[PDB]
Amino acid sequence: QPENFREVIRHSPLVYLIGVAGDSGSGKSTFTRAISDIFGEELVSSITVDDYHLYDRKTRSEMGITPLLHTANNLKLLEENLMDLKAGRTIQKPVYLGTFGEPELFSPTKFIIIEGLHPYATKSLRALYDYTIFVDPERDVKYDWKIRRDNEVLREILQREPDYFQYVFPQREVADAVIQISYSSYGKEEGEKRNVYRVMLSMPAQEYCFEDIELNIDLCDLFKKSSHDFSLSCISHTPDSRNMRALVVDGELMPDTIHKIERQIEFQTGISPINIFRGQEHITGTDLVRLILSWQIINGRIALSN
Amino acid sequence: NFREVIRHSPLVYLIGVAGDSGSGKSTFTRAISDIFGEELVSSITVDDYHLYDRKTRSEMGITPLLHTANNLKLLEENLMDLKAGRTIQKPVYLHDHGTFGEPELFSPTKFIIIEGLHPYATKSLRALYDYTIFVDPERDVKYDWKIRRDNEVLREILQREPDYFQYVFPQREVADAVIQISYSSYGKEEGEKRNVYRVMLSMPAQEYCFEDIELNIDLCDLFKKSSHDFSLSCISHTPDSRNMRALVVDGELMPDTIHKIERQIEFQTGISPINIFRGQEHITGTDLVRLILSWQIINGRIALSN
Repeated sequence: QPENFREVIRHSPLVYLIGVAGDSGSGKSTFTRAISDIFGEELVSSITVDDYHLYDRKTRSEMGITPLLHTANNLKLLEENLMDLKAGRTIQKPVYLGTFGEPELFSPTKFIIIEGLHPYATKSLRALYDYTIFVDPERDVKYDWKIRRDNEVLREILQREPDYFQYVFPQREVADAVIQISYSSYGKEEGEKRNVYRVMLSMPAQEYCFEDIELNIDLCDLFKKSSHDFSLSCISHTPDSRNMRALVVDGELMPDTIHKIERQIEFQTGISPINIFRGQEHITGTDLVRLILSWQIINGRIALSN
Repeated sequence: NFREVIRHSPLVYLIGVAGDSGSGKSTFTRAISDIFGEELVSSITVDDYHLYDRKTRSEMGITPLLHTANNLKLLEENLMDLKAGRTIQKPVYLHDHGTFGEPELFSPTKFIIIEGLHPYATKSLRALYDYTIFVDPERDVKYDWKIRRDNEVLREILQREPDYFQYVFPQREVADAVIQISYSSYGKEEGEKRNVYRVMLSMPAQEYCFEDIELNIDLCDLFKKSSHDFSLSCISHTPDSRNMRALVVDGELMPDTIHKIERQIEFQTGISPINIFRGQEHITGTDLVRLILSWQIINGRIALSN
């Protein structure tokens, strides 16, 4: 008999912890939102590791200390809070805003997303997570998104890079999913123009598949003129001394390629519609990786009931 | 429904397959017949129309790729007769040593495949076909299936290249489907070892889809350690200065990725099962492309009866 996500979590008080790590301006929140939208406000609540800064915006500047350092964050208090949450206990947690705010009384939900620079920077913190994601875009893409927001700021970037590699980058080595967005081999311009990027999803050996989850490509449609280009591939690679398989999507696909995937995810979460969260005319690599990631969480939650 | 369309229709569907010697035509022709069945499909090799045998051609220092070395005018006469539904008497060339054989009687079938060096080498001949295919493998690939396949070959290859470009290559521009094979972006040894090559199928403006034909890629399996590498992409290139779109397949796909496509072909042809005709453990770019073209033929036959 097929298994059901909602069946698995109703009978259990188990708190599923999800970590989302990455450098600032790394596009972390686009994935945090994705998980929330897809799973709903009742199942999901999140926390940002920023709430655990030891120093405030002001003092840090005077100390010339950057937030990328571990000793610049209350990682001991975070681990303390997370362990309590897992046990289902309510917690009183700090709150950042550019300064400290009134502490909060945060209470558990079936799914909690811990998003920040060091969600699982230590072995102790790592061992608490049931699912970890690391967002690692290419340098040129990431800094562009920075200018698009903020040369005028070229020092900040290069200045903090060594800290990022020393204190944030390691988490990449122990993440259940690693996402790297780069420029499409169809042009950098397609990046902000149509949000078409060459996205890659890297994951360790798949230990379990609770159900078929298929992408349906019509082999007659792609021959029609006006048909948009796309590339989908999967090849083995060995990042950070570890074996992984990388799914690489590029270009755009017709919405009909993911109708079943969306329907199957909706039925499972009982949250719909979710087609409102992606493009109406064409589906991109980021969109597809968002659904795969989301399905990987359901899968992983069901694998856990077993 | 395919089977019933060819029911009350004396019409003869003429399929042409051109390409240099040792390019896989013969094995592509065989795949089609396996899918449409021996009762519906019949075939002819244009080689039966050589005017000079192997011994003679050596003396002359001539190559069989010349139009003047072939009785193309007879082939055309035979084809027109065949299309009208009349039995013909045609020549036979025994490749055992390169000698002429005894003439044969060939009576029309509703599907006739004409595979050879010059199936439609003349504007006149092209006019008779309903669907034309050009197999165009890369040089090292094309020669491999020869120099190691069978130094007569060496010297004969040097001697043919010019004639190829002059008497065979022109057909590629007027073909409905162009198939290009080159060494896989993976093991260039896998071509001989697992029939894994990088295959590209180009066709002009795609309009009219008898029905949906979709490839079902499972997005969980591909992350399984035992999963094989593959890539699927669709671009728009312009060989011979014309607008075509190309499906590029490389690597291996699981068999169930094409289970529905197979069942849909089996349903229309009445011939089954057809999984005996392709990898039993893995699908190659070549297995898939054969399925697609046999499906384009059906689609072409249903279209023609509209």
